[PDB]
Amino acid sequence: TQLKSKHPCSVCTRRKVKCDRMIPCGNCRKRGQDSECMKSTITASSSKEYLPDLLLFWQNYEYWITNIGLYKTKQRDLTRTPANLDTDTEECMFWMNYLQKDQSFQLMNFAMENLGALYFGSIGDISELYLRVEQYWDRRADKNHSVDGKYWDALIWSVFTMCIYYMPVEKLAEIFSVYPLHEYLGSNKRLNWEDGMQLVMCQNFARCSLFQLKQCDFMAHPDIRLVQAYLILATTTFPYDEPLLANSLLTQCIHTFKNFHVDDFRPLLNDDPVESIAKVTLGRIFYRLCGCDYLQSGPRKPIALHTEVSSLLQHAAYLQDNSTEVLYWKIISLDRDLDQYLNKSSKPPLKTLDAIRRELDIFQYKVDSLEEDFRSNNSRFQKFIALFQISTVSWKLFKMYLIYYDTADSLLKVIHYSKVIISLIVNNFHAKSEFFNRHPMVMQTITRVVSFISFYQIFVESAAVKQLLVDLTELTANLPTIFGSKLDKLVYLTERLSKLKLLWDKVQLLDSGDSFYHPVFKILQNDIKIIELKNDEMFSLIKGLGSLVPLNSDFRTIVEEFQSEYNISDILS
Amino acid sequence: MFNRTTQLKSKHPCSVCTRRKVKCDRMIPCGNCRKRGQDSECMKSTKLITASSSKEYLPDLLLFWQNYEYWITNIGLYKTKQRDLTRTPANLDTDTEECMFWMNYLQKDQSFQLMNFAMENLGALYFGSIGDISELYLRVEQYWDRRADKNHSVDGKYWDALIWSVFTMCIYYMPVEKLAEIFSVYPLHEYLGSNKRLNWEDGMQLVMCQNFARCSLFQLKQCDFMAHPDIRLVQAYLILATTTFPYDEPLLANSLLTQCIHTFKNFHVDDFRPLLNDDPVESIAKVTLGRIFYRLCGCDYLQSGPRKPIALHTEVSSLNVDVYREENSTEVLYWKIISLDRDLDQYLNKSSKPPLKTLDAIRRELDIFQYKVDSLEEDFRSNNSRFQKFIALFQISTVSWKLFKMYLIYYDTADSLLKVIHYSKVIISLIVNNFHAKSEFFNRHPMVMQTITRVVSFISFYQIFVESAAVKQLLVDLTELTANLPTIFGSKLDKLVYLTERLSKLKLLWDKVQLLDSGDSFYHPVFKILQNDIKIIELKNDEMFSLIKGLGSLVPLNSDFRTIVEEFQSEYNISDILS
Amino acid sequence: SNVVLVSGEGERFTVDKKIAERSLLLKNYLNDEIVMPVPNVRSSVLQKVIEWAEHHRDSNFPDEDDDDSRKSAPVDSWDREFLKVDQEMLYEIILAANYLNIKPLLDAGCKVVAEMIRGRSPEEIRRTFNIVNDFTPEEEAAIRRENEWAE
Amino acid sequence: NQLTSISVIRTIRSMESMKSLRKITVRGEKLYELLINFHGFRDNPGKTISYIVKRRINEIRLSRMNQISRTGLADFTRWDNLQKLVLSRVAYIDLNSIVFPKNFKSLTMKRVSKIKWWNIEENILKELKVDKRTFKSLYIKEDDSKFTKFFNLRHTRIKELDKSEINQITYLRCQAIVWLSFRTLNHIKLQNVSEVFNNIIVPRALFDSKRVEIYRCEKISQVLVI
Ligand SMILES: [Zn+2]
Ligand SMILES: [Zn+2]
Ligand SMILES: [Zn+2]
Repeated sequence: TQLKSKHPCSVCTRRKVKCDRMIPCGNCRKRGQDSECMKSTITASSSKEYLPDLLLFWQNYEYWITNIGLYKTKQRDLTRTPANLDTDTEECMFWMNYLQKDQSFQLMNFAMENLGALYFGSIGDISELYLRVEQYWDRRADKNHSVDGKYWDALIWSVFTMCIYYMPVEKLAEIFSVYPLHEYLGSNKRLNWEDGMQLVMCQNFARCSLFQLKQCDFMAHPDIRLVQAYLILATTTFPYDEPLLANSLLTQCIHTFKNFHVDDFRPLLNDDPVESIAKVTLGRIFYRLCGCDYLQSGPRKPIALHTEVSSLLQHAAYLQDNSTEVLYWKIISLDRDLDQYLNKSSKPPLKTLDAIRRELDIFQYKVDSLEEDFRSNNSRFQKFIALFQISTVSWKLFKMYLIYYDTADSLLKVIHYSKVIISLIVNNFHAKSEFFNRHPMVMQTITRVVSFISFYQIFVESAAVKQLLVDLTELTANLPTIFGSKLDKLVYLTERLSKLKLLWDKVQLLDSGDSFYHPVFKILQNDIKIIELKNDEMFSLIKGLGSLVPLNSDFRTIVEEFQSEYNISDILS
Repeated sequence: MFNRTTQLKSKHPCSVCTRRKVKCDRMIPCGNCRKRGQDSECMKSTKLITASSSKEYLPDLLLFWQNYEYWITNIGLYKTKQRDLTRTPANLDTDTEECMFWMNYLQKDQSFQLMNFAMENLGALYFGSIGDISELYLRVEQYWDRRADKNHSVDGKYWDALIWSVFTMCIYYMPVEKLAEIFSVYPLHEYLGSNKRLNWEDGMQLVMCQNFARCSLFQLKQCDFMAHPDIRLVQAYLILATTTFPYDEPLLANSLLTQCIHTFKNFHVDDFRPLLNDDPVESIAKVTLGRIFYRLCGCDYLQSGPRKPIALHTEVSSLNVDVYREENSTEVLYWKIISLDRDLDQYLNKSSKPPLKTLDAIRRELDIFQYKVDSLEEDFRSNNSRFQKFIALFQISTVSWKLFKMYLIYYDTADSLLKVIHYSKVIISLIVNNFHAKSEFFNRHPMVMQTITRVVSFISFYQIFVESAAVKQLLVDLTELTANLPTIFGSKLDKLVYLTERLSKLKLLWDKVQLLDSGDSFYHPVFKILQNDIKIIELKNDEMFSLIKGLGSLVPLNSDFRTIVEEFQSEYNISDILS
Repeated sequence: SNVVLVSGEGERFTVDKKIAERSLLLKNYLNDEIVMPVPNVRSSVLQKVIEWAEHHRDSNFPDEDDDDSRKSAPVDSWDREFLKVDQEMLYEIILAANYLNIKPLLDAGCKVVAEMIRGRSPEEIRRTFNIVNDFTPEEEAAIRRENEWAE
Repeated sequence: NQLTSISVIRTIRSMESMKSLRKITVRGEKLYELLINFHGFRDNPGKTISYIVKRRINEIRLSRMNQISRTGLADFTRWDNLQKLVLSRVAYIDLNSIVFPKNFKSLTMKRVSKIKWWNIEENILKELKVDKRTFKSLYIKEDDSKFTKFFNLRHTRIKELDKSEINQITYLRCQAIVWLSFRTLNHIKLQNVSEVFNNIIVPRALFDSKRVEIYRCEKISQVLVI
């Protein structure tokens, strides 16, 4: 025959013999077992073969549903999107009018006293930026702005954007007034600052400073001010504000960074101290940049950089056989080593997973060895984020444990670290901890946790898992409105998953013996399928070419009903 | 630049260095033995050596020349702009009043008279981008209706960026007689307050070209293209690729190429061949995309350098790569011949010589591509067909010239001097043919600028040390052609004449000054000039001090030959070619 | 349809355009009567090249990328007596063919040199032994010490 | 019949230590069936050809045999990283009887007695869907424009399809179906051959630039380039 078989078959596992690899086999050509040869690869199902298969479905689910069309995708249209002759300079001149000098200083000293690790990852001396705040208002009167001064302008307005994202509504209300804005904006004066108005003004300040960069001609004159500004702005939900623009500026940043072609950052014995400090500065800029490279990794991110940094396992397994700045990169690079399996159906085997775990206790103690000052919100900021990330990685690791091999009580581990993460959110409802509920690491981590706990409780209805579902259902409403519609779509998702929780239990799992026919499964298929379809840019390419016009059972009907009710594409704008 | 490096190496290591337990620069007698006046100890070992009548520094001299000519005439002369972020201001608004003057300087009949010239001649270029000029005529009609709309699509904004880039290309190749037959210069005369005997051919044509390109970029401002990846962006950038837009602002071109590579790879499609499960329309989209992409790899290579950190090409024309020879021979012909020179030029930064077998193959496929351009017909009235012939003809001259030069330098085979001479005159006679009517603007292509730059570099450098009067006749014809270069270049054309001058004056400085022998380490002020010229220009290219000034205002810290070196650097500082 | 070989000896050899196809250099030069320099080839040897083209221009050829039709291609008897010429001028013929990239002629001259290099006497090889250095003479002495029991 | 001589066994058990290896080559057809014509059989007590050194190699030469698929399938299930499979003097080959691993570019051959093809002539006629005599009569331009006459290949008729009759769809699809045999190999190089059964079908991109070539066409004509 031709176009033969691949590996030993069900008849071969029946007989444990040599596999002559034919059609049906040379095994199966002997004793006429073609029915046994072909019934390995309709009625109602009666097994638990759906669950390992569905856990392996959960991986490719989570690489798309939790990841891309919900989060890392913005649908757009070239006709629908306007041009930019208007609010070109104009909205920027508004927001450059509306900000004031003391209004700058109070934001600065908020972010100085409360957000130390950020500009530690960006600039260090924030009072050297105070100098630029001082030179700004002189330069506010100026006209013939140099490229350097405009870079400082971009930097300070990016920091001013950052300050809005973490200030509580009360202090911002003490500085500003809703009504001069909502008269200029023409919107409802009735809403607070917290209810998107912090968010909308934050996005405005983002857009203005990027337009300052457009006035810079940074694409004509790249410098590391761009990368520092981008690493400032990446702490917000600006990757969810404009993901495509963020990938563009990320590309410009990696272009600008590698334009100097520097590999190691710890110097020789004989440099300029300015040069040595510069290379070490690029050290922390580099790890914060590759962190964003990991966090913005998607099919609309075609250019990768954290592949260039080697794995932490291949270095640490030898010696096992500032500190928190590199530790952030340790945890995120360890996640990088973890989660290439998101789109890879091959199993992580039970050693490097255990290597990650048995290093991860040392990482846990390194988090334990860190301090938090109750006086320094810079210090609670410094400790709490690492304390979040360690259990984030720990949860994802034990989720891999229960999915790929059913490691014993990894469900209990999931529940345990879920308790820890919930109590970390609980601690954020205090004074000098509110804006800890604002950084998007919770917006991803909690989304993955609630999605997997939803996924478990649709099928294996554990009342502890259901109690965790109720706790996260409360925790849904316990979130700031700084996240916007990605919040709300999660609310939709926490809807729709739970609504899938309706449909699975009420209808018996049909099959043909192994092809487990259920309309729930086909819904979850088309969830991924439509998202990946709108993730293709080829339709936009055919649109870009112009004259090439863009062209185009119960198991069926229940899908037809629930999807016409629950559009999976309710998750865009 | 120094070593002994004479003819007729021996095979076994010499006896004197095995006595002295050292290495063996295995010369006659050695540069490790005549270094110490130990001459007949190693001379009269075996057989008999003759008088070392060479300019025996010459091999290492030409090696250092290849590294130099790598740094100067691709990187330093073109791919680097001397910039200060404090003296030169930024652009606050500065542009709408700037661009819209040029926008209104073009009218509709004025536009279509350019488009006709494009249809005449430029069909070798814009065909790979889009092909049909009639759809492009339709887009021009769409914009002259959309000239004063309000709800502009981002789509139509890309079409406008496309067609104004096309117009920029039309500026870049029109003979200025017909340009004055379409336009009147005096709006510029009173728009700048410049001089008055100032028709466009005195450089104002190029200024007009640059400002038209900047107008297309001004449309890209309102595109918000960094939020909108379009393939038409890449198309218009390939329209720019025909021009001296890289030589306008190569730093700008770097980021523009960067976003286009991001744009292309954002499609995540690799083969361009269709499949059985495809839309035919989407299949034709892929086939067009192939033409776009292999053209895109072209100036990707031609802008590659230390200011281009992000590689694209992952395929090999000869002999882990991705995508090659799954592609029809229509314009990857133009890619293949460039990728051949990619295989060449990787031995410029690189210390190691190329293995000879690779060059051997390259010669064979070079003569193969001689015949595929011979498979072109003779379209009589299709001038664009003859220009299309001229492009591949010039490139197959070009890579050949670069090929035999490497034989002469790294290996020094038979007539490889004379081969390079012959190819040089082939290039010259191509420009002679271009000096005919209906052929002059063919010389406005960037590749002839780069190729003539390399030729007049290496021939002048060789002419300094070797006064072969055939090569001097070549050099006189080179300078004669250099003055006869068209006026479309200007600034780089003047930097060319500066480097020509600097070589012709260093020609004097070698020939009057004695070569300080020290056994093997030959010393001369010409050496010590050129040894440090690369250091100057790499220190320029070391932009670490820009990073220092970008990490705040932290102010950083970091012989008889010196006489002649500083006198020549006084009379000719190398930094006269940056601006 | 006639182009002119101009040697370093100035001797204008007006041949047909069809003849120029043997020099890939000159055939590709045909896109640019027509003359061209030859810096090295003396005009009698160039005339020998022209006469080789006069024979073989009517004739068949290998593909120049071959194995059998490169290595095991037997020579022409025309080429044999055509090139039973001076020793040093044979090198000049070969240099001519390598210059003009006349590759089958290059092979035809080359294989005669091959037939010269094999098929030479073992006695003269024993004689012409270290006509380049190639050894240390201690090694020369040791090799002679090895085989002297025969000779 | 799986049996070996002791010297070869000693070679294979010592084979692993290379780490600089290329170009494994075998001649004995019996031995060929045992050692690299993997035939599904992933196990023998000795005679294990050492997956690491399976991986290391670059190219494979097969000198003189009768049929490479004396079995139903001349497989190369392993030998992931080959580039240049070369056949010297086997008598009959089916092109289809080979599994052709992941990504190799050159496949040259010579001196054979019988050649099948990958029977692509049939597979073309599913798509444009015409008669074989129309395909041989209506659908032949036999192009010899100027580059075809670079070489002679004058034993052979050098054919090409018509650019007029096909509307450039079911042409690119036709050409991709030609490609689907090849799995992106490029160099083909037909020397001295004997008895092609089918026609000769070559994709345009691979015959232009002459990555395929023919040296001694004797028993063979009628090549179409599509
Ligand atoms: Zn079986
Ligand atoms: Zn020595
Ligand atoms: Zn010596």
